[PDB]
Amino acid sequence: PPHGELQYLGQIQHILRCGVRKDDRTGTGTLSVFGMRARYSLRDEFPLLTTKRVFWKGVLEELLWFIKGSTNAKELSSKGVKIWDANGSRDFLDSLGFSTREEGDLGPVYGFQWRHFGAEYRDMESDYSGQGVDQLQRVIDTIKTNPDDRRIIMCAWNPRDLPLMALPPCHALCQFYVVNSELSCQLYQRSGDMGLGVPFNIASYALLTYMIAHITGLKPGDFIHTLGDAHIYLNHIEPLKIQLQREPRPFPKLRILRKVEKIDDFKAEDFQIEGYNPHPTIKMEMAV
Amino acid sequence: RPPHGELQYLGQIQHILRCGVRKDDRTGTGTLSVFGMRARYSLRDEFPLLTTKRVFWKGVLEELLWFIKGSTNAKELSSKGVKIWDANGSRDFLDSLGFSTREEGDLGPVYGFQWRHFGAEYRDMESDYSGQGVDQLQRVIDTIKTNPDDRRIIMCAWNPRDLPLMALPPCHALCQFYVVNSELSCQLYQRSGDMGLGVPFNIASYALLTYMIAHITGLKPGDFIHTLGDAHIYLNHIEPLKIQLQREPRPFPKLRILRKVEKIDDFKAEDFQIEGYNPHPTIKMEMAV
Ligand SMILES: Nc1nc2c(c(=O)[nH]1)N(C=O)[C@@H](CNc1ccc(C(=O)N[C@@H](CCC(=O)O)C(=O)O)cc1)CN2
Ligand SMILES: Nc1nc2c(c(=O)[nH]1)N(C=O)[C@@H](CNc1ccc(C(=O)N[C@@H](CCC(=O)O)C(=O)O)cc1)CN2
Ligand SMILES: [Cl-]
Ligand SMILES: [Cl-]
Ligand SMILES: [Cl-]
Repeated sequence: PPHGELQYLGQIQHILRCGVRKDDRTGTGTLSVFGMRARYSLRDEFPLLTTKRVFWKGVLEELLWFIKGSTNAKELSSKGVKIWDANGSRDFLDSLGFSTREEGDLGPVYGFQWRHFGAEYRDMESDYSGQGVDQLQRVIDTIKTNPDDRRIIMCAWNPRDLPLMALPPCHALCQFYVVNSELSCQLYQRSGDMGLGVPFNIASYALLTYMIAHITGLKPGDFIHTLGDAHIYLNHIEPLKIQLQREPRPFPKLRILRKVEKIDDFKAEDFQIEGYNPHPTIKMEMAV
Repeated sequence: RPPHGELQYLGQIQHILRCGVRKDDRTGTGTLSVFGMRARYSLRDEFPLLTTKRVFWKGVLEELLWFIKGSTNAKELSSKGVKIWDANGSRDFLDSLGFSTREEGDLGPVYGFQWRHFGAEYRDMESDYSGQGVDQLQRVIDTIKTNPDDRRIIMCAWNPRDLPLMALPPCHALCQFYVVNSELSCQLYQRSGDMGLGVPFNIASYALLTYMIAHITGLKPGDFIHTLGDAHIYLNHIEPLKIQLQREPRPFPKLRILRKVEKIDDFKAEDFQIEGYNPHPTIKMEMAV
């Protein structure tokens, strides 16, 4: 087979050549296309992109915090991972009109929705225990008890909650599906920062599928990535033109280091990325 | 060449017949299934109503107008001559899900409810929901009118809080609009596709919805992109589909809107005309209740 990384590089090239120029909320400007699809195998490989060093600590800390149910950027920041920080700052918060919120309180984003869909948000500090729908645990429970079920969904798109989010979910909705003894996942990504977010988001969902496969006794299958609004910010064009000239090296493997029973017990130290040989880091700026 | 138009649907069928996995399902029918497919249907001077069989267009049109009104009552649809929801609202079905105290035809907070009242507290199918919840459809329209650059133009029917009250959770789960070159496109995330019966309706339906929104926003329809999660043929569809896969698609019909409409709720059935529709004969297929 060809390297799966070529799909992503394919997507980049496609946007650079035929994407429309639009204005955007962030002021940066973008090139954008609508409606793309890639399929990354998870069978004895893991799609951490190799044409640039991806911040793997970032992906892994990020997801654990999602699982944790946290909406507090500083709880992520404590770990070495400054990715959510700008969306959670005094400045940004004030520019959305959220003058009462504390520094780092992103609103009812991913963690809250994955774990407590439907609950009344208050602040990142509240104890939301027992409240809302625990979509994640229900996914796991469905995979174990009725793997043939056609409703195995986790949705972060909460239209009621939209007005309180520092930012509405880019990765809006996933579906898992079991065939033979393999667990697959399809992500519907309504909005894809192709330069910065998407490398993270791909690894993020591949890693989630690995975790759920581990605790359900399934083997991981495919991660299918459906994009809606896929954009390159203009300050990413030159950076990605550098990236486009690199040859993918073989994807690494993800190793899980102990039998873990419940999604909540996973710790950063339970994972090891083996045989990851990326090209150098390419600094790209985050559009705020 | 890679397939285009109806050929995508036909090839989707062939792939499930030759490739899908045999599973038992909630209906007891059995299915063949496959996970994660995609098709792109042009809406430019063509309307994707399948020609390899006669699709019940009035069904499609009457089902979408019912969605838009925000009805959750099978009988309001049934009374228009369109029976496709009756089985999912019958006494027996409702009871089998434990809804004994609920009136026949009360589907719960399904599609129409979520589009125009997302997050409101569902009472019964009879309640006035005038001005409660999030009106997603109206929000779609207005953001298209005023900020086409917005990468958050989304109508989502998937409501985890409301699932336990639904006759059936949404098969067409979420949709997103996109605007380029004064053209309106729409991607649909269909978590569950009944490939022989519902999927022909769904395509026609999203394409319909896109024509109406294009029409009220001063845009021209572009593309309908169809993303399938779980895609499945019911076993007792297999022989009927074998007739269908024998036939050559004919060119798609055109859809004409008959008058200048300003508001979404203003559309009536009389406003649409399908022109040059030329299907091979209806192929009947039993529904999986
Ligand atoms: N513009 C934008 N904002 C967003 C997202 C996004 O994808 N794009 N997100 C949705 O995903 C969240 C943030 N995700 C992010 C993922 C990676 C990086 C980033 O700066 N990547 C660098 C830095 C790595 C490091 O910190 O050492 C890199 O990989 O080069 C930033 C945000 C919320 N806000
Ligand atoms: N099994 C099943 N249940 C479902 C759906 C579905 O697609 N399949 N739906 C999600 O979409 C909803 C109803 N949609 C339907 C659309 C068409 C037909 C059907 O029987 N089609 C016949 C109609 C013929 C006629 O009425 O004249 C046909 O097209 O031959 C049934 C349900 C609710 N539950
Ligand atoms: Cl609650
Ligand atoms: Cl480096
Ligand atoms: Cl012919």
